[PDB]
Amino acid sequence: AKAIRQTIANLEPFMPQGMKVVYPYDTTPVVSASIHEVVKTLGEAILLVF
Amino acid sequence: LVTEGLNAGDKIITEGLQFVQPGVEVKTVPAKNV
Repeated sequence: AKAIRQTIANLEPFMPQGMKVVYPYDTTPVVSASIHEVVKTLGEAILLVF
Repeated sequence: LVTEGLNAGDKIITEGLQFVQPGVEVKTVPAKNV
């Protein structure tokens, strides 16, 4: 998904005037927050059992 | 021969058409080709 963002951000100095590229639907932050909360609760669990 | 969208006294880019797009400040020089 970062590579798709990088491809569009490397292509954007060549589009015609008046054309934006928008990202309406994107299940990247769902996966990112859903694994980040697991990493946070792993750290909280080991520190808390300590 | 043009009819609309281009009146008298205008300027037209005719050489050096690779680092240009509509919406950027570009300097001027008279054209090399006739």
